[PDB]
Amino acid sequence: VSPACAGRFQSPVDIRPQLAAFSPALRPLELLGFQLPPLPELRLRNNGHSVQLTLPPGLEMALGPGREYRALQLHLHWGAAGRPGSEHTVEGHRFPAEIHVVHLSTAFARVDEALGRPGGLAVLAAFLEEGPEENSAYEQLLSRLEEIAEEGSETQVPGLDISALLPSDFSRYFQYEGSLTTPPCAQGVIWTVFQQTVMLSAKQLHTLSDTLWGPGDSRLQLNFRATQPLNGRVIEASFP
Amino acid sequence: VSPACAGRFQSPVDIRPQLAAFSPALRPLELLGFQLPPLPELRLRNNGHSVQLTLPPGLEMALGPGREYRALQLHLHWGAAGRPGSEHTVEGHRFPAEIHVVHLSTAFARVDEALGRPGGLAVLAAFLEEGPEENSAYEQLLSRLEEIAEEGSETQVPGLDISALLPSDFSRYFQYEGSLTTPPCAQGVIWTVFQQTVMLSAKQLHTLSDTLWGPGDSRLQLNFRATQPLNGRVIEASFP
Ligand SMILES: *CCS(=O)(=O)c1c(F)c(F)c(S(N)(=O)=O)c(F)c1N[C@H]1CC/C=C/CCCCCCC1
Ligand SMILES: *CCS(=O)(=O)c1c(F)c(F)c(S(N)(=O)=O)c(F)c1N[C@H]1CC/C=C\CCCCCCC1
Ligand SMILES: [Zn+2]
Ligand SMILES: [Zn+2]
Repeated sequence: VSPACAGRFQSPVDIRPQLAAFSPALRPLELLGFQLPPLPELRLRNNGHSVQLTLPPGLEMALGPGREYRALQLHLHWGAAGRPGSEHTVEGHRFPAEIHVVHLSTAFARVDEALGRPGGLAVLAAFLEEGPEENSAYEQLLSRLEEIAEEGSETQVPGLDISALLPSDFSRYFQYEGSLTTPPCAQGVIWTVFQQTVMLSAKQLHTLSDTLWGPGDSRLQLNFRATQPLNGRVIEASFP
Repeated sequence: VSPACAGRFQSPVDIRPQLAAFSPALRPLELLGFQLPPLPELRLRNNGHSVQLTLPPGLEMALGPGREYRALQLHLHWGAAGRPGSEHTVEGHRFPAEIHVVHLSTAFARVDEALGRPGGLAVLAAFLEEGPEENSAYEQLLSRLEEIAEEGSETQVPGLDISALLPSDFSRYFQYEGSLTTPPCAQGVIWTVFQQTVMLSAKQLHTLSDTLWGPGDSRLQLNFRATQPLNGRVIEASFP
């Protein structure tokens, strides 16, 4: 086991908005370069614990003036038939699924220099819920999961608008300091959890939860870590 | 000439409390191990642009949960005969002088790794003003300046309570991210500026501004940088 998985300031956490602190210094997130051309293609991989999409160079995210990041990859967390699988919770509610987009501070050339360093890594997190319509951005990934059902498999996909996998509201979010939710669980990670959720169809949510296989001959499902105590940290909110 | 000195997020800045963002997540500063015994003695030095006191290991400081620092050094910025020389200003007001205690993040083993990295270095800053009483804490430093009037000269001084040099209420400060105010003007420095001031007698302030010599045969005076634009940065405050 990696010892940082036992740190005091771990993720995910249960967001209790009434205890969140309004902080008007938290401005709208800004993204640049997220609208990709179809070529070159990206690699979508079933890594045994999630489905990840590796992102190319040139995707820039800023948490505010002088707080600049480059996107590395995104992956998903989900549950199973009639069971939610988001990592973060709100007032103890778990949502069907969750997208994470992991970024590296521009002060660091590599992930290993950033790990455990304050603000070295930043993750954008949005909850996924059921809506009435097929989400066409998600469909480009979801329609390829069958190709990568086996653990350790991967496939190429056309570039797409990565910002279309996220909510349109970039103004309203919680932010706190926490950890990777997978070994080595390094601290210093800045988590931004959007208020607005993204909508997938029931069929889409069922494809995500029901298509991939993990270690052993088990279905890759319920791939979320248990909620961690805040242990005195204060979640901030960009809105009162 | 250090082109970093023309970066976008430099220090110092003009503080405008009405435009500061209050965040209740900014808790009282924690400063442990600052009460130094008389021995060992500390190196106090005139380096030509300020007077510096090197600090030993063991001075621990936190800006928040798991955001910890170790104090390296303190130095001062001052004016001249009836001219103020603080670096930060408040609504255009320049104070007689300012003390800076520079710290290294415990997430970085070396200063040279911390330079340019967000939160790698953190400085505590306090304004010094004129009051009627002589300040015991500052007298320990000021009474020793005549011995190091010459550029490059140094002397050993007894250990003292460094925290006694700082204002009364550790609950009440401004905070923003900026730069060193001297070459190399590295960015990613977290500045914390106490709201309340510290008082020295007119004699002490004169002793500070009038005893040290700089490059050539000029007086070491007005050792402060002009204020820099915020460029969209919002100064935070720890009180409504
Ligand atoms: C186990 C690999 S993973 O799927 O891609 C993964 C993950 F489950 C996960 F939960 C997180 S989290 N929730 O955002 O903390 C990830 F960050 C993640 N992948 C990262 C890899 C783990 C850190 C080691 C760094 C080496 C690889 C560089 C990419 C960083 C993404
Ligand atoms: C010119 C050296 S100094 O006198 O001691 C000095 C200084 F003027 C100054 F304005 C700053 S500031 N206001 O805090 O930006 C300093 F930090 C300062 N410090 C010297 C040593 C500080 C220890 C680690 C920082 C390393 C940066 C390299 C410059 C050396 C500055
Ligand atoms: Zn994740
Ligand atoms: Zn200084």
